[PDB]
Amino acid sequence: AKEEIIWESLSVDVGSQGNPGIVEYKGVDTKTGEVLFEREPIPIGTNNMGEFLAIVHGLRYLKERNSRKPIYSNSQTAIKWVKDKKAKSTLVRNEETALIWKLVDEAEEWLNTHTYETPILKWQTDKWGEIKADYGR
Amino acid sequence: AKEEIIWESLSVDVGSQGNPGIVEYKGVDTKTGEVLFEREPIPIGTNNMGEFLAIVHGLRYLKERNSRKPIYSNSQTAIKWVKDKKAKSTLVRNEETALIWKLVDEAEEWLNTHTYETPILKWQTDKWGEIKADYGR
DNA sequence: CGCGAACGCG
DNA sequence: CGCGAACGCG
Repeated sequence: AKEEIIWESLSVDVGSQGNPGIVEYKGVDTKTGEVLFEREPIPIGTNNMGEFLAIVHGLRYLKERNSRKPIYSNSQTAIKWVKDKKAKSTLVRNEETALIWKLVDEAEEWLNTHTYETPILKWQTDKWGEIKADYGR
Repeated sequence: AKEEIIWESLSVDVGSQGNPGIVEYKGVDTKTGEVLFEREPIPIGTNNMGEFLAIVHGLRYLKERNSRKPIYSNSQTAIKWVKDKKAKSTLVRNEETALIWKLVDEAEEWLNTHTYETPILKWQTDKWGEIKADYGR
C-alpha cells in the first residue's frame, strides 16, 4: 500500500546534547503527537544507547497493547542495533555508566527472549520534517 | 637536514594477499635492498599484525646492533600501533590465530618494557616508488 | 562535540 | 577481498 508515511504509528526519539552525557527519550503518537511514554533524564549515556532503549521500550509498549502500529526512528544505528539484537556501544563500563549499561543489557535480553512483528521504520527527516518525538533543538 | 629519503635505513614490509590469511614479513637495507631478517609465512594473521611485528622486529634488530638507522614502513596503521604500543587488531582470538596473537602480545610487551630512539618513518609510495621490502605483487 | 555506521596496501 | 585509520543527529 504505497502511502509514504504511516501516520498511525509510534515515533520514538532521544534527547541529548553533550555526548556521552545526560540522555532521555520518549515515544509519541506520530499523527497526534501525544506522548505515550517518556524516560526522565539519565545522567550518563550516549545518544545511540538512549535511542536503542527508546525503540525497545516502544516494542514492549506496543506488545503489551497487542497493537500493530509500526515504530519510526531517525537513527540508522539504533535501528540496526535493534535488528541485530546487539547494541554495539563504545561507552566505557564503570560506576557512572552502570545504569545505562544495565538498561541496555536488559533491553538486549528482552529482544533475544521475545517475539515481535512491529515494523521498525526509518524516518526520513530530509523529506518529512523533524521526527515528532524530537526534543531536540 | 632536509634530504627527502634517508637511504641508510631499514625498510620493513609484510606479504599477504587473502586477509586474514597467510602472512610473512621482512626487513631490508633500504639503499642496498639486502634482506637483514625475514619471517617465514604464518598460516593465519592479518596484514596489519604482520606489519606491526615487522616494525617491532626491526626495532629489536637495530637495538641489538646499537644502530641509529631509522625504519621505514608504508603502513599508517602499523606505525600508529607501534607508537601507541597497542596493536588494535580485530582478529578473533581462537586456536588458529593463537600464534599470531602470541607474537603480537609479546611484541607489545617488548615495546612497553624497552627504550628506543629509532625513528619510525612513513614511506611515501606515491613519490618514492614501492617500498624496497615489498613482496608484493 | 561525541556517537556509531559506512583510502593504501598486499 | 579484508584490514584498520580516518554522514545524521541532538
